[PDB]
Amino acid sequence: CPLMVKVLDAVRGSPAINVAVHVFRKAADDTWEPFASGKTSESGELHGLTTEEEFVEGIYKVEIDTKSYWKALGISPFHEHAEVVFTANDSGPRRYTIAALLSPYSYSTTAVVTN
Amino acid sequence: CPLMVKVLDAVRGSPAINVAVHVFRKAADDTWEPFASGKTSESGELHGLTTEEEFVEGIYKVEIDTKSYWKALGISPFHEHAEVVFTANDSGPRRYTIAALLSPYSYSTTAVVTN
Amino acid sequence: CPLMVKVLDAVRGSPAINVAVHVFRKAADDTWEPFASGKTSESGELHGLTTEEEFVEGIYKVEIDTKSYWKALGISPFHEHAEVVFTANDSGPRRYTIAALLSPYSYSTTAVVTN
Amino acid sequence: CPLMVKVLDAVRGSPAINVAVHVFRKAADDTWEPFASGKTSESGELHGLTTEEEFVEGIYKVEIDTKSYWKALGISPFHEHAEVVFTANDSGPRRYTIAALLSPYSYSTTAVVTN
Ligand SMILES: Oc1cccc(-c2nnc(S)o2)c1
Ligand SMILES: Oc1cccc(-c2nnc(S)o2)c1
Repeated sequence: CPLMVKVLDAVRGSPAINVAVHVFRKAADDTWEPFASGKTSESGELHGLTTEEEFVEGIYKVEIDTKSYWKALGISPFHEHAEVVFTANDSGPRRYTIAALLSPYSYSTTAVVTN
Repeated sequence: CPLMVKVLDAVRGSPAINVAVHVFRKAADDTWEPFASGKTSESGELHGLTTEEEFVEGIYKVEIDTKSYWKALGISPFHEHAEVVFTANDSGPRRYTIAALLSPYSYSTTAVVTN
Repeated sequence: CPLMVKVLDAVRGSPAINVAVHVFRKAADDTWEPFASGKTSESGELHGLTTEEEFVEGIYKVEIDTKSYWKALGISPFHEHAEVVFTANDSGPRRYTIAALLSPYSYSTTAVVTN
Repeated sequence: CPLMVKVLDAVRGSPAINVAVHVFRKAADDTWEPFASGKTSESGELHGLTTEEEFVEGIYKVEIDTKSYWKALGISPFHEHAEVVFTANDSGPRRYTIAALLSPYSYSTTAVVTN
């Protein structure tokens, strides 16, 4: 599992469950092509997006569908989605966890890059 | 001044000065088109992006060019940029401040929305 | 105005108004003694806490009364308060803004420190 | 394990390793008495602070020694420590994870309360 996404809810103090997440890779013509996707588990985690073989160096966009999450809880949100855009590069045996902490009008995102 | 962006540096505890910021508005054809751009001042603020006339209802994306910012300080950061996507003026005209707090592997963003 | 506190509400996307804030300074005997207090304004800011004369070198604690804030909005939050502890003016006099962004189970705090 | 602490470093994008953490419980005379302590692991986690039997309802303070962490990396920090103060209350079968995301001039803390 070289790329994992973890989302927390800062209003309810809990994992953010069932948040849709879409990942794109930037293509040579500069458009974003679908790469992988899923919904966060009861733990607020999404595992199994990709494999070491298919996660080559390149520029990726991870879109976390925050707006639908807040709307399924009855809470008016600000953002359409949270977006995390980064270049993945080999520089040894790396695992990438993209963490996001959500509030209706605010989010933070951090990358934890290990091994 | 219906749209303002403010950026702070979480490493230095200071405003993030001279940060490039590009705003796009989603077009009829589902495309991001250029809306406005500028650079943060010595206070870390960017004023004068638009006017209440121009700033109609729409889906906007504010792209904050964080990787260029960190690179110019000798830091190789995780993200290419911070992107903030939101529907604006859909409940009538409002005033929007988009704040971002930056660290090399992390950022947060909040919107303060007032009448 | 060498010490200012600013508080935003991450649920509403607005300044956090009427938030009580108590500042203490560590005494000779290792005790926290009262230094200054106030409430945030309609802008979410608290000005006029101290003067450059009074605001000497020292270890300060800024206690932001977040639980009272959330309770008055009908939210039962996690934290009793947000506490921000720091050494001040130890490199000579500076200007300190202590910002906090609040959610019911989460907060962030940053200091912006200028000459 | 009803109380767990997890700390991330937002400048290096990694767990914050070997951060000292002290937990206090508020006593009837209103002073903080030592309750539990440890240092975060290679995963940035601290497990085994307490047991269900000894973690009764009450007010607790978790102090994360951020200043020493930044000083062992060569980075001038703002805060003396990060403090998380909260009331623990039974309301079913609860586990408390206190998460903190550190930058030199800024931190966030969230509580994830599960089961
Ligand atoms: O900790 C934060 C998070 C978001 C915005 C701010 C902030 N904005 N202006 C000031 S001053 O501080 C501080
Ligand atoms: O206080 C925060 C803010 C953003 C992310 C987190 C976090 N906690 N665990 C992970 S993984 O990420 C904690």
